[PDB]
Amino acid sequence: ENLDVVVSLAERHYYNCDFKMCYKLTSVVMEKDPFHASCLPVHIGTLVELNKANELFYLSHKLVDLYPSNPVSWFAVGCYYLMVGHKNEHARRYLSKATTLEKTYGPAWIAYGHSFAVESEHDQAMAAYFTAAQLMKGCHLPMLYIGLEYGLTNNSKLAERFFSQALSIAPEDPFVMHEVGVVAFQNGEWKTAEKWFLDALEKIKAIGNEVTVDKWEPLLNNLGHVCRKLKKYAEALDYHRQALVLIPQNASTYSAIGYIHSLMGNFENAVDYFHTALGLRRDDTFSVTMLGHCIEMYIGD
Amino acid sequence: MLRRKPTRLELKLDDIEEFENIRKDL
Repeated sequence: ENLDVVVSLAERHYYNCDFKMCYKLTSVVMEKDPFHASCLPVHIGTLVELNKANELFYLSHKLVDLYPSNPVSWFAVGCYYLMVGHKNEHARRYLSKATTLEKTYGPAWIAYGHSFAVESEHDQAMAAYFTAAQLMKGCHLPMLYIGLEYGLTNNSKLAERFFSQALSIAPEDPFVMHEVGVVAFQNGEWKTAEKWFLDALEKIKAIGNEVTVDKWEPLLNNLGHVCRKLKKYAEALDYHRQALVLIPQNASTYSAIGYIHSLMGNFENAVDYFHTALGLRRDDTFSVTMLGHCIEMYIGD
Repeated sequence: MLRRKPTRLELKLDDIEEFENIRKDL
């Protein structure tokens, strides 16, 4: 009947990104104590990662019916409006309703910042992550996100600090490696972008293999950008093809593929991809300006 | 414990340089 030992192992499959397992570890604990304060924050995250929009919908809104005192309940419903939305304005409103009900409730500070971090409000997301890193010490996530937010803002030297701190905790985290190559890429260091993206893929692929592709696809899109940038056009195309199998209605991947062709000199075939990308995203600032180069040249045979 | 979708790369306009350098050269 002693179950706090579970919430350690289930917490380990969440940091090492083995979600399928962690979830069946928590539903065990959860089958006992649903209002488990230290386990709930975990089983809530795993639904989100797995895309249990269904479970999380029922759960999140229940906790609020019969437990409007525990901050976990607005962390829940907030995490709900974050994975789906786009009631973004709501999320921040619920998650702040948990901080101002127990400011020492770290989990709501990480979800809070994630709400600024998606709307681009870097100053304010940042501040939230630095409050979470105080409330959730030893946890590497808050540090993975301040590092990234630094990278986005040209703090490549402070970005490198928190990436390596987060790596010396959960070194086997594919989302850690990911945002590191992601930042390298922005620095113009395409070469070392290729190596971090590949590494995050072998660990996502063969290792923690289970088709974590849910709520996900990027990685492959990203790799395709690297190889184009590395003039590896031939290897580039390949990665976008697979990003489409994963998300067969993505317009950005169609613009990325048509742009490679135009770098390759295949205009007839490129403009073909530049059409079937405005068919999806009409406001394609880049597909549109490029399509203009392609025709000025058609007027000239 | 909560994560935000792996940052996805998107095309900037500055990226059109690659195509610029392709003919300017060739």
